[PDB]
Amino acid sequence: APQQINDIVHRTITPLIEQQKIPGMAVAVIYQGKPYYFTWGYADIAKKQPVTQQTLFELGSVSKTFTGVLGGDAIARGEIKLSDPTTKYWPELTAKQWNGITLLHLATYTAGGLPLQVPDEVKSSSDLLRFYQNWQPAWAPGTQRLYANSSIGLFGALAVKPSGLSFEQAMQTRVFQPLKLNHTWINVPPAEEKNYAWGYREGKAVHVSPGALDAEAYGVKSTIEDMARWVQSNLKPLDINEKTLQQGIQLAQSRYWQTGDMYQGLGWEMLDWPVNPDSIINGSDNKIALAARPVKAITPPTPAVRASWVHKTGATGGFGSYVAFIPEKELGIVMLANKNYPNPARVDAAWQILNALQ
Ligand SMILES: Cn1cnnc1Sc1ccccc1NS(=O)(=O)c1cccc(Cl)c1O
Repeated sequence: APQQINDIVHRTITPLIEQQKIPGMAVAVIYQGKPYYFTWGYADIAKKQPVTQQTLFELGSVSKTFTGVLGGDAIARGEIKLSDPTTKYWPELTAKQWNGITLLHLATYTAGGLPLQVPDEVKSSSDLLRFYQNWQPAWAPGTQRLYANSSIGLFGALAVKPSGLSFEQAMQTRVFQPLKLNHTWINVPPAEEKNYAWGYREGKAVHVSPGALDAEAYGVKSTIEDMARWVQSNLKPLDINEKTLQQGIQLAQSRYWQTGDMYQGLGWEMLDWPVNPDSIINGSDNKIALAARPVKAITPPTPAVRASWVHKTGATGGFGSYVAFIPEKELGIVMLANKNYPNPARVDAAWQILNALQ
């Protein structure tokens, strides 16, 4: 690790860990295409297990970038189209409010007010059908963005239906395996449980619990090394040998909607680089990121812009993650922590690091 990288990373992350009381953290910087790794603290405070480059963290909503790319791969395979009605893949969805709601709307949170969470009362699949049938939009499709697991989660589930594969099976065979993400899991296998960090919420060790559409919206667990490889793959999609996957990655970074200075991709969110750091820092506060905001359609979508800050924040009850990269600079960062700490602290740290290296 070049001393410049070592210095900027430690000078930024050390105070962050102290200020936020983060039990364990892993960081990867991608600089001129090569990864550099940093670890601090504890994956398991009780058993005194350190964070290592093999520790698994819950990605929370960074999982949506995998769902977005898997959907993009399905488009590239010709199995689905973003301009297809939701009811083409779920014929049982007969309620008339679904007329005009497309897979694009589901993938980009623009269906008209689908809620942030699937109600915990929904367990069975007939519960899920009932929930979506009875849901009443607040807005017409394609007019307002409201960040929602019930939106992109349904997209992920529907996008794999023509393949006949389960969501987890599709993700493993079409995304994880081709990219050699061999320590990235929807369900952590017994063989890897020793590497699975505990999350910490108010001092209690916690793991994410099962829920409806959890795999599609917030269910991936990964190591810092696999996540660095995920960033490298999205920084340089053309190096990828599987044709539909290379195409799907590009599709997930296309710009479909604009609100303020942010653009909505499939999972990924993008801003023009150079960014105003106060825009992404304040913009990452959940108060703005989770608010209902009017969108302007980008007709047709802009293909992946190299001069972009591309990023996604993620959280679970016990974890906080952040990924960001700049394709034009060959530059990227991954931050994984086993405490959910405020988003603006994440983006501030990441911008301080990448700004110093560009
Ligand atoms: C649903 N559920 C049940 N058990 N665990 C979960 S996930 C979870 C739990 C607690 C906080 C955040 C999440 N993740 S989230 O809903 O996707 C999300 C919302 C808003 C912002 C982000 Cl950055 C984000 O990740």
